[PDB]
Amino acid sequence: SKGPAVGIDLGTTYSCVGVFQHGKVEIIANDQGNRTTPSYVAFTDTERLIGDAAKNQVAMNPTNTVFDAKRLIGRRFDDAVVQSDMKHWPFMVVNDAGRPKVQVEYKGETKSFYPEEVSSMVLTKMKEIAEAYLGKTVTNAVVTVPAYFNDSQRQATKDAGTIAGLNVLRIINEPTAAAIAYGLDKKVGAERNVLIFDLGGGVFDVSILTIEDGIFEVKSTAGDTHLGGEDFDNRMVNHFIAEFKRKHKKDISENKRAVRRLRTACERAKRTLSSSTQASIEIDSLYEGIDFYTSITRARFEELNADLFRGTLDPVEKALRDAKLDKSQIHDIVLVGGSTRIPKIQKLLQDFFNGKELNKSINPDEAVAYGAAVQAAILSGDK
Ligand SMILES: Nc1ncnc2c1ncn2[C@@H]1O[C@H](COP(=O)(O)OP(=O)(O)O)[C@@H](O)[C@H]1O
Ligand SMILES: [Mg+2]
Repeated sequence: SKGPAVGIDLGTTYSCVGVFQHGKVEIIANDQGNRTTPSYVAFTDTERLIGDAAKNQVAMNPTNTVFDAKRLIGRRFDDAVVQSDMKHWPFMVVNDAGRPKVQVEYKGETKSFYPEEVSSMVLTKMKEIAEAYLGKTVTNAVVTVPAYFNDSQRQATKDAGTIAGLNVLRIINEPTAAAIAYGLDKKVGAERNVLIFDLGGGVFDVSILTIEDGIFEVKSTAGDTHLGGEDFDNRMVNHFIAEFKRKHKKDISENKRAVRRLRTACERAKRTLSSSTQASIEIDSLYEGIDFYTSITRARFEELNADLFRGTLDPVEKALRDAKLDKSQIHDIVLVGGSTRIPKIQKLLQDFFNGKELNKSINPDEAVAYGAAVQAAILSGDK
């Protein structure tokens, strides 16, 4: 009937949904007013919390708050990747006939879900948010996936959509969606090379696309599976723990809720630092009855992650090399991921590309969703 098709960025740490309507794309904000919602699902005695409500209680419910499902989806339990990651997740992953599965306690009873089931919960929240905005039912959808996702991971993502009551029109690659967002898919009678630099919450991807006469071709990809904004937050944490230890003589490492409450403050300050040069850290009763009041400068923040930010260029060089291109041969540089909002990273990348201008007018964390929405409208036949 009507039901606008939506574009959904099913992210590792955050997801985003947008619709194309009347020539323009609108990225839908949630009930809390955020344009992206955490890819978190929590289980308690009384309820199943999803998104912001879920993430905002993780310090209390470590064992029953699920995240990083995108790292599990489509894989086997005996998968080396699963085995490694598994070691640092506060929730349990079990082996159900070769398939990895998350084990959580809900309403007193022990329950387990397949990665696909967790993702469908997040997708339900996105569809929900979309519907709340559109004031109409949403069925059709285009969901995005990393270019390196194999048939299994891709099917598992389609499955997650089906479970959530979404008719997935197509599963397109994330880098391809970011290009479409900026319109780099328009035919110009020439072959164009685009570099997608994607730095999100916990994954770093770099892909070189070649678009000719309308068709995309992934030339090369590179990055680091365990490099993201969360790593930057941690450096700040260690910094403040040592600060507190020095100024109060009490190490707070031991207290897991104090540490996580600090981390939450650091993530927020980090965001403020992308627009301001100083940020306040106000934490009442951080350890025992000690309030932790301090501040940090962008200069110090950059100091804390120097090597990290700098190392970002290594995967870029490799990408160029594998694609068999020189810096000069790349036509467009698109910034994707919430972490690309950091000034220093934008500087460092530009300097590397000898001054070339960065594509970044569309919020990097909303770019993929933006492109998916455009593509959804096309597939639905309304654009
Ligand atoms: N203003 C900002 N400065 C730095 N990092 C930011 C900013 N806004 C968002 N982020 C970070 O971006 C990450 C979210 O990236 P996003 O693409 O939304 O997630 P993902 O792709 O991992 O699902 C988090 O680390 C968040 O702190
Ligand atoms: Mg992202």
